[PDB]
Amino acid sequence: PPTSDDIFEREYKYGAHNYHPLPVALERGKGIYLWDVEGRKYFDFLSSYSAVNQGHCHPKIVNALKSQVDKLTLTSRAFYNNVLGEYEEYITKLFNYHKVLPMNTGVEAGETACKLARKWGYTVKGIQKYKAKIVFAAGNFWGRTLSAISSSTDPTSYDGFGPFMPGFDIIPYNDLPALERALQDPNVAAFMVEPIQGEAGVVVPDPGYLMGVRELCTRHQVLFIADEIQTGLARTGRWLAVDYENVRPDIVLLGKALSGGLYPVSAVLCDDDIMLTIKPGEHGSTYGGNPLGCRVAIAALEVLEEENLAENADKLGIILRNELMKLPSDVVTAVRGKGLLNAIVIKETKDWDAWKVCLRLRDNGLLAKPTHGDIIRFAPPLVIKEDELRESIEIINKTILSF
Amino acid sequence: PPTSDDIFEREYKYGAHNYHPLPVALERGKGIYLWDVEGRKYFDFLSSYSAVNQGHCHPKIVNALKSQVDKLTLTSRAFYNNVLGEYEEYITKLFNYHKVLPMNTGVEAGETACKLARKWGYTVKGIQKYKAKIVFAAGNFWGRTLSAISSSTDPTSYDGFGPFMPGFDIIPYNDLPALERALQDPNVAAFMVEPIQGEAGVVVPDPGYLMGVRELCTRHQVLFIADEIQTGLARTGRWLAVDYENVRPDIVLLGKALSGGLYPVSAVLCDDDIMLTIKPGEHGSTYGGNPLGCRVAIAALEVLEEENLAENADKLGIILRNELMKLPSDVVTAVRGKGLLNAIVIKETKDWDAWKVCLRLRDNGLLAKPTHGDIIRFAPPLVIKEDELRESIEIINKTILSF
Ligand SMILES: Cc1[nH+]cc(COP(=O)(O)O)c(C[NH2+][C@H]2C[C@@H](C(=O)[O-])C[C@H]2C=O)c1[O-]
Ligand SMILES: Cc1[nH+]cc(COP(=O)(O)O)c(C[NH2+][C@H]2C[C@@H](C(=O)[O-])C[C@H]2C=O)c1[O-]
Repeated sequence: PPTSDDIFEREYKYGAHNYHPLPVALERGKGIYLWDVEGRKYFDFLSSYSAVNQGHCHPKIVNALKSQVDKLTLTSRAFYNNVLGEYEEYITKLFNYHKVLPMNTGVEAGETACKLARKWGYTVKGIQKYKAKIVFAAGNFWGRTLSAISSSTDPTSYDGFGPFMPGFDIIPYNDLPALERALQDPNVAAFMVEPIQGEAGVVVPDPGYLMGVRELCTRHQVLFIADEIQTGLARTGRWLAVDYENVRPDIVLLGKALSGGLYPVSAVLCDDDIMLTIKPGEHGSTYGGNPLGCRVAIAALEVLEEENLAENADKLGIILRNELMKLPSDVVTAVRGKGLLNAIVIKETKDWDAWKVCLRLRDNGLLAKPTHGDIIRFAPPLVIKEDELRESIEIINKTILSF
Repeated sequence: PPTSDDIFEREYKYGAHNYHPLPVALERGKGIYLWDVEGRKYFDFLSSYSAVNQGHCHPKIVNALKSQVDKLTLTSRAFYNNVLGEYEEYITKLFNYHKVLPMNTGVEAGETACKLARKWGYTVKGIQKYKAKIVFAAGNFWGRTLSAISSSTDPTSYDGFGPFMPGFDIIPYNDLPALERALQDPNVAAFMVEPIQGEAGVVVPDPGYLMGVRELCTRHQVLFIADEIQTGLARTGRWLAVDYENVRPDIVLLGKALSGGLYPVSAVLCDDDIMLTIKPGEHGSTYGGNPLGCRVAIAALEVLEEENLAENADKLGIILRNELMKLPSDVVTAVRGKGLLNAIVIKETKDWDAWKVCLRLRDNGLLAKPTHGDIIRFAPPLVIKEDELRESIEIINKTILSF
């Protein structure tokens, strides 16, 4: 029966050192709760960066996976499977776009959007071959490929990682005058932006930012790519975070909770005039659109809809933020978020930091992760109930006030 | 009860047109066989580009997936799960490298290898920041990211897809004098190469090519990255295709059959002096190393070992190629491959092509895919038996000789 310490040391030996995780070794998860190898129980306040919006191992999603794995799991796209088309019709009708392109990981959805933007740039907009530019916001995080780190302003992402992808320009987040300036160049094909920046520390832009982005993109014939990989699927209290301002992006990226954490599924949504710039043989993925992922994804979306999780995230979010704001201003300097995507900023000294807070939260039965040594994310599954939420808030209060 | 035609038309409407698949709509798979929605039974001679080496829905691998999905599926790498370390110890000991870095898709494993090569280049070799070059072989295929298409010589991969990643140089495959010439530049960090090129049409290099590559890489202080995503895990009749020449690459990429097609799992293997150039916070993936994928991967490897599939692939491969060589030289111009990774080249006219052959193979109960209009791949699951193989060969003979 391996201990928590055994688990840590074994990984140190045989695995890459590309992470420094919070020292907790989990073996079971159900709904809002996680259990470690010692049998200790925890509130999950990370939800695997929104991948388990439905709670850990939601029985509807598990039943879909169990049913389909006995039938067929992977043919490759060399042939048709019977599930993919059913999934495609369902998701396209739900989000109201003509088409979906299926992939596996969030970064793959991002790479696909970049490819679409360029191909649309050259074939429709009329940009001269390989002059196409994509604009990004500072603080952006969309993954770990050579392309994705090329748009990052985080030195931990890019430093040491070889020459960078050309054609990627960076402007400040939440800055309409900067976007307006950037879009004067007719060689800009697109702007990719997160409606709230997750990894940057739940950076919520000013009211009107999303409608301003939509207006500028349309005016200058530029694609608006919304990365809703973390913000989508009910986490902020709507189907999409862009719904708060009734904004329709050209391209929508989804991932994470698209499978309830059971399978790496991601999706790129857009209309025919953009989607069909990519011809047969010009893009894909071995596992993209496989029948098992598709069955899981259908069930995952059905859960979000059936259980009205968006409404729940909105209602409980307000409660969470209001209670967090009662913590002393000397210790917690800001509270931010929408729905159940939230964070606090702590008054870090050399004595005390976000890591130390998260260690004590763990000791008191709640799992959260810091994102810069002063930021702590609070993001439980959307299936959490009010009494469960208030019990969690009591843990958070006990912990913060115990210093 | 949707028909095959319904399935095709539904995808045409709601899905991207990034594929033109063989018109067959599958709903069930078990071992070597696939069933379409009409109930027709087929030999799978593609094996999802080697992802289902173990056969479709292998019960040992399915049982691992079913057992673990009830426990825990995804925590993210913000915390530890109990499975990952067990998987890491197992795979590292099996292939005899210090460490593994887990990812999901084949292209992600490739991106990771490129990142390692660059970081090792700058930090160990002493290359000036962002002068690091990676060399690739013409005909290479490692995925569909902006980086991956940047090394491709296939216009269908790269054309229309925006400016390219700098620092990627291309030489002819199976060409030691060319490698020797390329490696004169001290800014080369690595050479990435497939031991047999899969997507290029099962291009088998000359005997001694792999040992020559190893010798040149060592001499010029350059990393040898072997992409065994398709060739690895028993498909060619050894654990790794590089085993045929007793060659130890610096970095080994694995994917596909690493999960038996049940889950997108991929792996990057290397020793500490390379692996540890990447520090905590500098690389990762949401789903990489999740407990469900790990349980599946352990079971998938155990199958390959337990059932001696490598030995089986070697024995049956010889039989397959010898029988294929009996087809008239006027109609089939070449037979090539190792183990159960094989292909034929047909004497394409304007009357007749690889697509037409694969349509008739399907009609006669065997599923294969063409790769250039003159090349047809023959790659059944490694669990196939001799009598099953000979029955398949009879289908292939009937089809070819029916024109
Ligand atoms: C908005 C958005 N867009 C694309 C992606 C790429 O998604 P993916 O990882 O599936 O490629 C992500 C993933 N965010 C992660 C990755 C992670 C790790 O441990 O690697 C830390 C974490 C916190 O933000 C994302 O938030
Ligand atoms: C040696 C090697 N190295 C890396 C990868 C990337 O793997 P991945 O797709 O998981 O990113 C592959 C995948 N080969 C595929 C992809 C495919 C599709 O339909 O996309 C057609 C097919 C035929 O070769 C590979 O053979």
